[PDB]
Amino acid sequence: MDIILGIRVQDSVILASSKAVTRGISVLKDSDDKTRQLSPHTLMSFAGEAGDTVQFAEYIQANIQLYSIREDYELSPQAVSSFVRQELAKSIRSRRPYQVNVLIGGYDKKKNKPELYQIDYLGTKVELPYGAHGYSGFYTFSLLDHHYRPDMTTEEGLDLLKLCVQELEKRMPMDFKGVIVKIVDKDGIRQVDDF
Amino acid sequence: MDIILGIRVQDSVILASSKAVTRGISVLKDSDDKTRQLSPHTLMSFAGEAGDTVQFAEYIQANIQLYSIREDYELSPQAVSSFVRQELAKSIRSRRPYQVNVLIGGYDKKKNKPELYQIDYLGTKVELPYGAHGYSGFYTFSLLDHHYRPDMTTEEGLDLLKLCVQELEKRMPMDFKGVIVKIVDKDGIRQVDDF
Amino acid sequence: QFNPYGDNGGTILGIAGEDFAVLAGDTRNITDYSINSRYEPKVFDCGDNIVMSANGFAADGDALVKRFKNSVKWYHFDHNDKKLSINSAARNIQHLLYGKRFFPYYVHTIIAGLDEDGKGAVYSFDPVGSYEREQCRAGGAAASLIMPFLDNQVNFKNQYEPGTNGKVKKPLKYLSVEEVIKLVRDSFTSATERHIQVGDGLEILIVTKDGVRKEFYELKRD
Amino acid sequence: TTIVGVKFNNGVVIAADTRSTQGPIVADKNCAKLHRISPKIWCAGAGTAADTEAVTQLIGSNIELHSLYTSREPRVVSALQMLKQHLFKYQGHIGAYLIVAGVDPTGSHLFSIHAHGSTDVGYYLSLGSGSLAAMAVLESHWKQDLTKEEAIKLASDAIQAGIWNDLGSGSNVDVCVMEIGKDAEYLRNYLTPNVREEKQKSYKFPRGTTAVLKESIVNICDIQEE
Amino acid sequence: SDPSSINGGIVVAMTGKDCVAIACDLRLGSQSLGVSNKFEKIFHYGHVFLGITGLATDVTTLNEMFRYKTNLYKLKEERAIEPETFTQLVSSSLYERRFGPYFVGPVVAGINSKSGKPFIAGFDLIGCIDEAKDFIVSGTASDQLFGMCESLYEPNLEPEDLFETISQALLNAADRDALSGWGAVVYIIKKDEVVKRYLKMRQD
Amino acid sequence: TQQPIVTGTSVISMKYDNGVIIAADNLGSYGSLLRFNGVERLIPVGDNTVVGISGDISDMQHIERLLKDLVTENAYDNPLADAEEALEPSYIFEYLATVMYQRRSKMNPLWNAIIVAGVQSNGDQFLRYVNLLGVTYSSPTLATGFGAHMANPLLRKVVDRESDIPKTTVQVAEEAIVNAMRVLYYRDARSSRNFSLAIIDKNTGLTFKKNLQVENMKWDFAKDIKGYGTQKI
Amino acid sequence: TSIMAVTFKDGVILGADSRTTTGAYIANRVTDKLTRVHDKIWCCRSGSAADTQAIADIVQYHLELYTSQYGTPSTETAASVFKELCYENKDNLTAGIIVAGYDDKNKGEVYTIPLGGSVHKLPYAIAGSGSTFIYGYCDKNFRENMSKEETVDFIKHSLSQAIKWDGSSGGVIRMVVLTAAGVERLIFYPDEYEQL
Amino acid sequence: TSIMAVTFKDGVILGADSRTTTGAYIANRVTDKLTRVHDKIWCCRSGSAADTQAIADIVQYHLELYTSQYGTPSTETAASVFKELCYENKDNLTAGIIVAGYDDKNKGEVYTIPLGGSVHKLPYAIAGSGSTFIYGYCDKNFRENMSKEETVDFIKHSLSQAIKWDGSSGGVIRMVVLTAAGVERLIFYPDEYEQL
Amino acid sequence: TTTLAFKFQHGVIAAVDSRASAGSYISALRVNKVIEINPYLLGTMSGCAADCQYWETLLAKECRLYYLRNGERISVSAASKLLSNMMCQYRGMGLSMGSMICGWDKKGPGLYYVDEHGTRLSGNMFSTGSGNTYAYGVLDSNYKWDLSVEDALYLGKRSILAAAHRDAYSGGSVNLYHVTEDGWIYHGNHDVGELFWKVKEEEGSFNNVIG
Ligand SMILES: *[C@@]([C])([C][O])[C@](*)(=O)[C]([C]C1=[C][C]=[C][C]=[C]1)[N]C(=O)[C]([C]C1=[C][N]C2=C1[C]=[C][C]=[C]2)[N]C(=O)[C]([C])[N]C(=O)C1=C([C])C2=C([C]1)[C]=[C][C]=[C]2
Ligand SMILES: [Mg+2]
Ligand SMILES: [Mg+2]
Ligand SMILES: [Mg+2]
Ligand SMILES: [Mg+2]
Repeated sequence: MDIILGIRVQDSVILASSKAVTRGISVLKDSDDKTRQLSPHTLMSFAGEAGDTVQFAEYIQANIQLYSIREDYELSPQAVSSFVRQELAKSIRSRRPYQVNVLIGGYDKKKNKPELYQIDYLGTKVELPYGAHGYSGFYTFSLLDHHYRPDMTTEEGLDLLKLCVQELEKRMPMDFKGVIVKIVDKDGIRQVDDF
Repeated sequence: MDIILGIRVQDSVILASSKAVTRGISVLKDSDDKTRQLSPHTLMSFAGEAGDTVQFAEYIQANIQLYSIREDYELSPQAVSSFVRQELAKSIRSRRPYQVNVLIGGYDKKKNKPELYQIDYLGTKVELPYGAHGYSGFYTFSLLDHHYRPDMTTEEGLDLLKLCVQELEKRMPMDFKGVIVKIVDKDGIRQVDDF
Repeated sequence: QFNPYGDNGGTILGIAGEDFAVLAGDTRNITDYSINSRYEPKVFDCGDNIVMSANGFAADGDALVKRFKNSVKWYHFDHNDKKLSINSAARNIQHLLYGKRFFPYYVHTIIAGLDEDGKGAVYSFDPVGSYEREQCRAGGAAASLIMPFLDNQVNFKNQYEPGTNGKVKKPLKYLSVEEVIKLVRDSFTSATERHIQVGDGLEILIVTKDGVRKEFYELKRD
Repeated sequence: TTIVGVKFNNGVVIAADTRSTQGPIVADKNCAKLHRISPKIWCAGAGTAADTEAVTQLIGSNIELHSLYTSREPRVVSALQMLKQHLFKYQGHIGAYLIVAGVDPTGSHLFSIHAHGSTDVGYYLSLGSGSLAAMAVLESHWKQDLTKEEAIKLASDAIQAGIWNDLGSGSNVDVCVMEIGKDAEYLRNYLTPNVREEKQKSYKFPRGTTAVLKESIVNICDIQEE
Repeated sequence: SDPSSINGGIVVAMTGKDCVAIACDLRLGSQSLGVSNKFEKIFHYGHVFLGITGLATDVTTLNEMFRYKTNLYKLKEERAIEPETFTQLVSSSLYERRFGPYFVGPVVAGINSKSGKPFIAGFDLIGCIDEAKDFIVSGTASDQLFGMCESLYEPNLEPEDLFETISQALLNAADRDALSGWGAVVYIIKKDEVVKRYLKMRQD
Repeated sequence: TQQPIVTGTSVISMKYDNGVIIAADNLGSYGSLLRFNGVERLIPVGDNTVVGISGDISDMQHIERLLKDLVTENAYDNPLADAEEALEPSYIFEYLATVMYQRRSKMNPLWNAIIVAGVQSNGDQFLRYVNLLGVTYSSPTLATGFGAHMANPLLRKVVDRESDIPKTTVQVAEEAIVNAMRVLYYRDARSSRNFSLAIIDKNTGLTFKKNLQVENMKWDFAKDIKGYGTQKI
Repeated sequence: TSIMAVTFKDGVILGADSRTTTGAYIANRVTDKLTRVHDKIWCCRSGSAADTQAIADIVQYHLELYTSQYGTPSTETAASVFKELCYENKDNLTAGIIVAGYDDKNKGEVYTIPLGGSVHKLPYAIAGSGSTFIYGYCDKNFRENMSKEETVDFIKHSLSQAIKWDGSSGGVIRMVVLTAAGVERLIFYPDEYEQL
Repeated sequence: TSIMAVTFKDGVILGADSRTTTGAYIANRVTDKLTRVHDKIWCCRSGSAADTQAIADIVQYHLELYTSQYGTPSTETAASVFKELCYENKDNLTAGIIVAGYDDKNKGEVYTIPLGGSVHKLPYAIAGSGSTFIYGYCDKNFRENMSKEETVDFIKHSLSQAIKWDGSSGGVIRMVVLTAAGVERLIFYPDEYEQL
Repeated sequence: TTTLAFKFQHGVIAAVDSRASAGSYISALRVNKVIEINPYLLGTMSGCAADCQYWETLLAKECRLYYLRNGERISVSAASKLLSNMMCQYRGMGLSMGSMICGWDKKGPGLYYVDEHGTRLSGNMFSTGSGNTYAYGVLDSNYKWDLSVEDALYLGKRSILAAAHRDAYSGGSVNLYHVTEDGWIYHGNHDVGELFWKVKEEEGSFNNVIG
């Protein structure tokens, strides 16, 4: 798929993901949710080749849910991101690699800190205050570099995110049909229904 | 460029043309007018390869303006469309062809009839009640086939055109930044400033 | 580089009647601009009142028919000599063809017989197994020459009743076996004239409740 | 295509089949492959049909003018030289493969010419997709000092070999005999061994079968007086 | 990509008793997209009729060219061009573009005004003439047309019978071709009257 | 997938009233080089079958060994190995046809064209073709490679259809085959003058003729041919 | 193709086979590859038949026009004209020509002009696809100042072996003898040379 | 490379040049291309040196193991093992091998195994890039039942011409004589064979 | 192909065309592009004929086994997933299969789009095939949740007609289905030739075409 954004503020992580799905010359859907909940306080958005994205995300989801049941314990965002990276690094040298780029937004309940991890299909992991995949960063990173503070509130994070989407909507040739925004904090994961 | 539409109603021809211009991954302009007035009652919209479109249109404009001055007389839309077709048919077998598709909307003052001609870069001319170039017709022709009558008013023509643009905006992957709409009738050429 | 495929030409034709069916095919076998044989049977009686033809690359066609004949033999062994119905044969052939989805049998297959209500039946396949029951089907080299003729003369397409001027169609009256055989012979004579890979001989297999009968007719040898 | 050329006692004979194909489809069942360059110089062409016609008409036109200029009857070597120099210049892009035969004041002549501009001499030749089938007949039955009747037989037998065994060849046999001291006799459809049999049925339709929307008279006449 | 199949279309011509018939479909497309259902492919210069299939820009270009050439012929010769002569003109004009050809499949049809003899002819894109007695076919459904014409045709048909035969050949051939159809026209031609009929057909 | 290296050219054959005839030259070509001049490409199997093979010689020698092994294997626990349960032409062909089609299906073909000629138990003539693609066909006359283009037309003038077989004697059939071999020597650049010929008759059995030569050749007319057009001397 | 030209005491002899192929089909089995450009200057042709015929025709024209103006040309002069055509049009030609001629002053001379358009004057020359198989034989058996009968035997035996091993070569063996006495054509059929 | 094996009255002789090239560079000018697989069964190698060495090593192993179980193998048996390796691995090999050996029963025998893996028993055989130039010479000069000295001269003269014309061939001429008397190695240097 | 399917108040409508092509040649005029998996499950077909038939016929085998093991009909969501999982096995091997799995289960009416990439999408409206753009035009401007069974069936029918007209690789006839909680209901085969002229007159549409 097309655009996925992420931003880590004071006390939460916000992920924004486009709604469009295109096959051939036709937009089949304009309300697609490019994300899976891995655990109560860990959300993963994804983008890449058709089919592979959902299959990979669901496969990761199943593995983390299996870990949660076995140990009666939620893995840290760092642990989950490392697990995901290894799977992608394992995948890139396979017969047919999974062409999937992800952002992992999680709230670490132990450290009481939000955490955002950016991982591409090669298995390239980086922890960031804000991130994106594909061409999204080309348009948005200049705004984020300018406006971002680490002590920002969730509401300020959403406003800076709105500015990023507006810039994308102005200067991108593709119509990505807006974004679904989700917030990850100490209380869990919730969706912003009006954006 | 991307999308150009045309529709011939009772007493006028309406041409709608996208406003976007893209270089690389960036939309450089969202207010571009993809059209040239060939004569007081003849308008030509265009779409194709970068640069060639404007050069071709202006070259046609100059030739028709030269004819108008020499004879103190406005050529019929049919005559202009035939001139344009020959230039494109001449061009397709040149060393480097001009990759330009056009719609010619004109009001014939002699016959008191609106006329719409669709001509592609090969020199393929057809007179139509409504027309388009590229992928535009794939989305819009089903609506036009359903709703079009030959006795439609200009206002009904604009409403049917709005429906076509809405369908394009829904099912096209590309953001073409809306359209500039122009009307060609007995009184000449005017632009609809609110669309 | 080695090319595992080839083209042996030929053309086949199946027509379903009310209580009979015919499967016809020319007897010419070719490669490029040469004739291999003027009489090389292409339509086969496979048992259980079923006739079959796999037209295109003969090697793949012979392999398929051989395998289907074998499937009929084992159907009898495994299911108490039960008769293999034409619909059951068709589905079986689908799986034979799709089993080689990634290295296809390069043939157009057609089978003909009688359904379980005694009515005439023709089934048509593509090289990778997609199939359907049909009333009329020409396959092979001159398939595009013959099919429109059959749309016109078997299903009375674009034919209307005089005087009404396009308001009332020609009614779909059934065809006798004598009438069908005429359309088959005229179809192949016409195909032989305008297609270089069609000629030499015509062999028709007619299926009725009484069994399978054969008719042979000469074609132009040029 | 099957074409042949056979020399005999007092002249030369050429022949050809009458099938023209587009791919595996037969476009024309009675094509005329025997072309005239001059009255007593005839050629037959295989390969690109338009090229064999265009190149034959061009050289035939220049040969006619040459004949008028020199007040002499045209020679086969002139046609040959003019053809090969034209074909060579275009480096095989004009796909004309011809057998050229005729009689002139020098004698009887038989040549073959290929698209790139090479020429050959022989007593018997064959060209086209059916050349091998025809040459098998020629190599089996040709001899020195053939009569006119023997050569026509050999030529038409060689064409028949191509008709029956080559899919690119078929239908009828055309012949042209060029004898010294005589007019050339063109025998169109010399053999007709491939007549289509009567159809089992007539497909003449009832009048009114086809649906019609509009009828109109077409004005083919010029603008009228009064 | 293939110029001869971008726009689609078909033309067929037949001879009858003291008459000829030429017919064509009306479709113009851009590959899968149907663009026009009024793109007629038959033109006439005096009493000589010409049908052209193939790349539509060349169809239009050639019509304009032969109109040009037959108009000059008429002014100089002081008479209308005959079918036999026009056939050679078409052949000449196509071969002059031997190494940059018009991607077309022309078909000539007409009756010699002096001899009264019915005449048809076909060409390839490069000029080779096919002078058949029976019928000529051209277009994206040429295979289909060969099959229909070969089976339906019989010699010495009367004008009104010939109409049914050519119409049924065209219609059923077009209905087995994705790139042909969207309407059809049939010209019935006699020595001094020509009738033009638009056929009703399926519009898919 | 391979390419053929050392190759044998045409194999030609036909049916006649009481049996079948088959022939093939003794050349093993290495491209345009006429490298090996003593190669036998007709291989008898018992006294009722001759397999003629064209194409890659290394694959021919492999097939030769398969047939030799087939005879050995048939004799095992078979008291009627030289009588009712002897190898038939139809058994030998079907075996080869199975092998050829299997090998092409593994994309590793035996690069050959094969004609199995013989006479069955009931006296019936057997003549069938198979090649590297597993394609099979039967005809009153059969030929491979150039033979298909030049021999078949000549042989079909003798036996044009099935009904001409009883009317064709062994003398007429052999004559047609020998003439065909001469024509191939005139016109096939990868042919040799030396060839072998085999006759399998239902009465007289298997006659295998070695060291045959093309004779009665016409070359004299060459002396008169001068230049390529205008040259007189 | 198998072609050769050999100088001897009384002049020079040209030799060639008669086979022309289109792949493995023998398009002409009685070809005349020994072509005359002047009375006593002949050439042997190898490579593209279209190219070699077109060249030899042009050379014959040049030497005919030379003769009209300046008298009988030398064999060296003929070779130079061949060379000039082959060299300047090397990109569009595939021609391997042997030039052989007799003067009274220079006697028998042989020039070979391979693919690139270079010229090489030699006692004898061999060319064509079949020449590869007789380099060893010809080197061991050639002598200078042989007799006419010895030279004919040398060419016959040599081309015999070339024909024997090269499938692109065959048919009859044609020869042309160039001496003060005049121009003699010879021919040798398969039954004669195969049994050598 | 220029290699050959010739049968004569008392047995068989193998001959070869000594040049190995990497393009136009002579990587080794004193190569030993005559290789032993058994006491009196030797082979001449042409093609990929890696492939031919690997094959000959495997054959030597098979015949050593054959000998341990069944006694002295025939020359035919040796050739079959070469063939089996060359034929079954034809896709991955580029080997042209001549096999030559002496029995007391069968005397001198020569088998050639070209690229495809076919086997051909012959009176004499030639192979390698330089063999093309001596097909004519060798055919004209070979006789059956020659003497040892006649056979050595035949091989010497033949390879001399192959070396003379083939740039891929050169150096010394090595030979191996296989008779009832035993195994004799010979060598002939440039100054000897060039002047022939 | 052109196929479509959409959810509405009274279930789901499914409509497909009936053409089959082999280049410019129209290979079949009346192929059945809908499969009756069970009395409450339908599957549309677009792409490789062969593929579509094999894998959706196999889906029906697998959906039948679900009923035997669980004693309960399979959901539309689960059925669509089984199919999407079959596609993921032959991932990249060159299959071509676009389909809508339509039906009625415990959650009400269901509709899932599935393609050869293993894509599985839930939604109220879908259209696949070479002519899907033409169908979407009519659907988008006329669709409502409040449609009547009669008006909905007509919309699906008219939408295919639009595509059959313009798309060269769509046509032949229209097959209609209506899925209810008592099962699917076939609403017949409708020739496009006859339907076009009928719709032209009654609706007044296709003014540009002459009839
Ligand atoms: C549209 C017509 C556009 O193709 C539609 O997609 C149909 C779908 C369809 C589904 C089920 C049954 C029939 C048709 N597609 C086709 O017709 C495809 C198009 C196609 C060709 N190559 C290709 C295609 C699609 C995707 C990749 C590659 N056509 C076919 O698959 C051809 C091979 N089918 C036939 O020729 C058939 C014949 C003949 C035949 C069939 C199919 C079924 C029953 C009897 C005969
Ligand atoms: Mg990264
Ligand atoms: Mg024929
Ligand atoms: Mg359509
Ligand atoms: Mg050296």
